Amino acid sequence: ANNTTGFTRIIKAAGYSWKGLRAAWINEAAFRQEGVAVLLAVVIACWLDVDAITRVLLISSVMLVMIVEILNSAIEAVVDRIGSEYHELSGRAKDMGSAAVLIAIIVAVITWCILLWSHFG
Amino acid sequence: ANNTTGFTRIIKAAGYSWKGLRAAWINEAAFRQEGVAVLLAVVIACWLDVDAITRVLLISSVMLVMIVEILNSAIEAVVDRIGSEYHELSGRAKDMGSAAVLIAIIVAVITWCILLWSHFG
Amino acid sequence: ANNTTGFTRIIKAAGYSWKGLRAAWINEAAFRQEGVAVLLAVVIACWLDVDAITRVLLISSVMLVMIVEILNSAIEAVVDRIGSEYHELSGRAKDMGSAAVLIAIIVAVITWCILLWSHFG
Repeated sequence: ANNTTGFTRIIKAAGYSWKGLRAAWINEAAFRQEGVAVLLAVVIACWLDVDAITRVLLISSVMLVMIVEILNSAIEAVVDRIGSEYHELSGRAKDMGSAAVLIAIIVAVITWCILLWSHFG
Repeated sequence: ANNTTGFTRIIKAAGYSWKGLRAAWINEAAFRQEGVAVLLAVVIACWLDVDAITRVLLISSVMLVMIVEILNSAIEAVVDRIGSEYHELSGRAKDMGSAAVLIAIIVAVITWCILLWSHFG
Repeated sequence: ANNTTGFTRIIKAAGYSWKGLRAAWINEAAFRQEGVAVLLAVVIACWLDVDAITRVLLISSVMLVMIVEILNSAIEAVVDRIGSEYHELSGRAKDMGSAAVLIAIIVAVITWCILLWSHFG
């Protein structure tokens, strides 16, 4: 029996399968990406986040295009393979609150905080 | 005939119906909420609003999740109970302009204002 | 044969067809507008863009209403005349990456740049 000392690495090395994972980003996880990040991007953001928010502009701008690309994806998605998440159950009504819950604690607070700065800054 | 001096308060008091309104927020108005606020949030904003916009970051970030929760709501909504607003009539084409109208006066202005600050700041 | 010295201008002048193009903005291109701009708005932005991003607030706020107007348009669009772009082909999965591609170079960079400023600013 091949104790497999490292012969697999040679075969896999010549297969450069790693490349498959690189393309998978936009050629598969392209959807899960926008989500997976929001997780990794939050871990650090929580630690500390106080930039000029400039990043948002770039997003806000390109985001305009997204509504034409992404929305053109969702709109067609339901018509395409339609495979929404399995979590679906708490009705569509709560779906909105489900998000407002996490931020409810944040917004209600930060919302009044920033709004207050409006008085002077 | 019971002149109802305050017996109703006792019955209603033991019913704590008020709680029903609290949950209704996310357990009913969860959708109308995102809208109702935009009204109350605008009344004050108009009075004065000049923060660091930091609030947006929190929104922009969580907003990424929304596209996964909300969009997963709308996409399924049309498939669920489908009950769009009754205002629907001015075609879907104008629907876009209908918004651009209110801001048309704002953007066309503020858009050139902020863009101008790009020259120096 | 009428060499047409300028008689057309007189006829067209009395037709004020120009007005038709003005209304077409929100009465036709209302959809293409949100896109056409993003092109003209980017040409200058590229040249230079470093405002307080305040513009976003106005957008972010009104954007809340859009999800009620625009989304109510797309949701109904698929049900209305359904006429998505012809570009549709690279599957809906890549549709997400298709955008992440352009910004992939930007975000991956600016994302780490602004996040870094979090350390001090």
